[PDB]
Amino acid sequence: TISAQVIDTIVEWIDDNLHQPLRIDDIARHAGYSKWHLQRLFLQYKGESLGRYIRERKLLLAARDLRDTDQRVYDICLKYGFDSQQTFTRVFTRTFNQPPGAYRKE
DNA sequence: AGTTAATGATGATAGCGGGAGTTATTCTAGTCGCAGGCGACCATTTTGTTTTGTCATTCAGTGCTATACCTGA
Repeated sequence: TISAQVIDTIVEWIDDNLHQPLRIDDIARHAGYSKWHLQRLFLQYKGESLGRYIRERKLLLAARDLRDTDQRVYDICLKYGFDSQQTFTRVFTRTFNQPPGAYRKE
């Protein structure tokens, strides 16, 4: 029990939320937690910044949609959180060091 | 001289309703030559869709100060 069961709610919010980005103001409101409700969790249970963890989660979620043989490549990053194509391209290039088409063909 | 009764013919009408099935069957008639337009195939340029590079506006975490509930003197 950390801050009255915030771990059991963060995962549910991440799984049920839409492609809306997750920031301090967005998440803290109806999350049941303060900025400090989440800082201690991100420091202890995860030990990683939010901008990197959210990007990794989006990449792991899109790894299946890229294999689902979808022709609308521009909408894949949009349906999962990336509001722009260039941001998703840079994130994928810095993470996997591979072009988007090279991983989409696989 | 010119006017009323009378003759063969084309001209033309003769029912509202629904009921069905695959589609019926050919008149006999040649070939040889040159020349223009088009169906079809493919290459190329224009435009839409995709990936990549070069400049600023912003949000995490580290750490301290501030406030409230629990255990204690």
